[PDB]
Amino acid sequence: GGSTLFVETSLRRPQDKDAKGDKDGSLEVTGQLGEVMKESARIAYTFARAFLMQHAPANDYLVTSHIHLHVPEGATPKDGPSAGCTIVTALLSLAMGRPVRQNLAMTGEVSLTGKILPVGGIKEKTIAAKRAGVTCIVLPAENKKDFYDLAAFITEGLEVHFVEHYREIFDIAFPD
Amino acid sequence: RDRMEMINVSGYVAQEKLAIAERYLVPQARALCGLDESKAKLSSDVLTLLIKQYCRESGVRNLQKQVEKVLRKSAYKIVSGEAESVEVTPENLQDFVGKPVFTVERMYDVTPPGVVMGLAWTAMGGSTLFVETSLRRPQDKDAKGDKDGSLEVTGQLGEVMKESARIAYTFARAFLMQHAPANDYLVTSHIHLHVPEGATPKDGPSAGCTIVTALLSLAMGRPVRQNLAMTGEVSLTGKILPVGGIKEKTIAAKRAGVTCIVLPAENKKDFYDLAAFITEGLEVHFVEHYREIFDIAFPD
Amino acid sequence: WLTSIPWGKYSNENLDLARAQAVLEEDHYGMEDVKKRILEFIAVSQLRGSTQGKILCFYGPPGVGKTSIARSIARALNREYFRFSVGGMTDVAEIKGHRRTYVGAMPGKIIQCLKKTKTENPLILIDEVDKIGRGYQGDPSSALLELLDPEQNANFLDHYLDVPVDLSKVLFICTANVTDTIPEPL
Amino acid sequence: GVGKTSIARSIARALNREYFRFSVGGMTDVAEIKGHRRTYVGAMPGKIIQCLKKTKTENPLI
Amino acid sequence: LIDEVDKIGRGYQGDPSSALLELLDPEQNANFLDHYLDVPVDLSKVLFICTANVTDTIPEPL
Ligand SMILES: Nc1ncnc2c1ncn2[C@@H]1O[C@H](COP(=O)(O)OP(=O)(O)O)[C@@H](O)[C@H]1O
Ligand SMILES: Nc1ncnc2c1ncn2[C@@H]1O[C@H](COP(=O)(O)OP(=O)(O)O)[C@@H](O)[C@H]1O
Repeated sequence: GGSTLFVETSLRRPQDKDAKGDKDGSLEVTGQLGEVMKESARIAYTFARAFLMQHAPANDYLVTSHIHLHVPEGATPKDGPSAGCTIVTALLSLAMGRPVRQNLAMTGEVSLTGKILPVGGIKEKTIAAKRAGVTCIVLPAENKKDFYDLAAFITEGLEVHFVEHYREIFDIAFPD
Repeated sequence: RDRMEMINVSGYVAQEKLAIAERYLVPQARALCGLDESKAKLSSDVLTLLIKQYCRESGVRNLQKQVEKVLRKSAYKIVSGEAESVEVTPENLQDFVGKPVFTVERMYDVTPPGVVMGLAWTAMGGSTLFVETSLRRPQDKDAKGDKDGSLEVTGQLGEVMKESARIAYTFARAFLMQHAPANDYLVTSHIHLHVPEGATPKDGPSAGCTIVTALLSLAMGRPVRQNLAMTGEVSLTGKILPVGGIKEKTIAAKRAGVTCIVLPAENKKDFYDLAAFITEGLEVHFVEHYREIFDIAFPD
Repeated sequence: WLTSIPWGKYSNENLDLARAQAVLEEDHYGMEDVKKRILEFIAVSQLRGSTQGKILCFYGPPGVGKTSIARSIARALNREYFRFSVGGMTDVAEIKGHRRTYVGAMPGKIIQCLKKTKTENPLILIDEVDKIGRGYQGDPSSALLELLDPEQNANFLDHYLDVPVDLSKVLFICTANVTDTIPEPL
Repeated sequence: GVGKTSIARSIARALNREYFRFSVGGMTDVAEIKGHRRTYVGAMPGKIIQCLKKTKTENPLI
Repeated sequence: LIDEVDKIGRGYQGDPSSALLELLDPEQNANFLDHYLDVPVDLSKVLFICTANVTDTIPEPL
């Protein structure tokens, strides 16, 4: 069934080893990742750097910084890519050091550009989310119908947020 | 393989599937469930909406399951419900089968810079993959350093795909040098691109044209023309080579809503070999060299 | 073994929609989709005339009562009940029996189920199908498809009892917490 | 799901000969098509033998 | 009393775990039978005890 997993990102190397240094912030990953998961995380980090440059060129944190990330295992391989949005959000939060909005969860696949693809297993995910005591939930617009397929007595307290691009996800997570 | 002659079973047009079902499947299921036309009724529009939203594939089995389920639900509504005879409309289809399953499904309806549609003859029919290119490192690696713009690629790349990507990268570099020498974007830039799976390895090189188009679009930032498709292979000189599975790619394009498409002039007869109703609503563009495509993709 | 097989003998299926709905409601809570589907099958079978049987799976996490709802459906329908475990199995014989030649060779468990139920319209449950290993000497997935194929199953036979049997009325129920490891043809 | 099996069955009926399908997909053990050596406990012949026995004819459709 | 449940091998032509599970199954135990003896036997009233120094290695179905 469903589960909630705290994807974590930690800086495993000083941000400024050498100010003039131009070497990339090589990433590291855990979570017993199948290959497809590795390309998914690759894409997520690419889009993370892209979004940062679009929105924070002055910040080089995510650029020149070797960071590790752990995604807890257990998820079925088909659903493993659904952590792309979560990975992007965690990387951004580490970059700007702004903690995510509390009781806020998400799950989805990013097309390297921020546009979100739908994911399956929404119902059990929502069940666990409620059992996780999370109020605001972010989901793809496409999966919206599947959410509406659910009965009312489940949805109470769920401040759903239906999106198709990450910019909306960024703004919701980072109201500022 | 060489011991027999291989005959292709392309697929079925939405109209073709409509006709087959309303002549072959729907009666078959009705007989299986024991229903009659009087009691059990279906209109063309409801089945067309089912085909467009509840189902999307080159195959028909999913349509078979959908029709079977709705017919069984109608049999329930007659045996138990108050309707002696069922009349089926798109209004009632929501209750019968549920909410629409498939939207347009087109990932991008605007094709921002660096992402381009492309037809691939997958094993299970065709596919419209959005080949995507991206800048993995800022072009200002060094105001004086002219380090090579090493490229990155993902999507479970086989050796032949890797060579296709490399040759396309080199040809795009040369083409930009010739057309816009002042631009070093593709010269000094660490770029990444992705190729979605599905294309059979023999048909994989057909995405070289899409690759070069996406690379140029990323280089100069103008998005490719909307509702435009392309696919082909380059021989390092911009010469466009023929491919196979053209009919399936055309079917997918039609389903994809793309109205403009470019094919090799060599496969021109094959496209002309298809039924007229298949090629309705699309304007083809037969080419042999990449230069034309540029203007086609970049008329302005 | 052969004589014990119920030949043309079918349990008197319960064809009353209201009582079946009440029984299912008082047997379990929720599963409105499952109740709707099973009652739809009941309605079509009533309309269809002769009793029939198709195959479906209850896919979901454990502790959900899939076996419990299977028992509820079996009792409500008036048909017999039986369950079968296939997870991690590697000997197709348990499906296709033995050759009948070796002394004490047993037939497939489906034949045993028919012998126990005494009817050709029982309810059969297959569980943890996703957990099959299909290792050496096995590949029962082919045997599973043979048993399940709506057209071939009518002539299904085991190695022990070479003669075929009809399975157009049996109701096979599969269960698995995941829909990926299960084979695509199945 | 484009009727390849369906067209095969239609051809079988048209020619009046019998229809049979073999699932070679994902098959590597040639024994399945060449049977066993007849010595192993409960050995079986190649699936072609079973197909011919079932069809009862020497000119079916394969 | 079953001793060293955790030490099973579960090897070629072995796999007693299936035999254990069927023996201890609360419903199938009532009609358990073996190869030599072709008769079911009830075991609902029999009491089963098991020993194993560790639990992780114990197979999940057991
Ligand atoms: N909605 C429900 N109503 C009644 N019992 C339930 C319900 N959900 C779960 N159960 C109980 O949970 C138990 C789990 O049965 P089990 O064989 O594990 O099914 P599954 O494999 O689906 O978990 C059942 O005995 C059943 O009584
Ligand atoms: N032109 C057609 N007319 C009627 N049915 C068709 C047609 N094409 C495909 N089908 C459906 O496809 C199914 C069989 O397809 P099949 O031969 O298995 O194709 P494939 O071998 O590609 O899977 C049948 O149930 C049939 O109803």
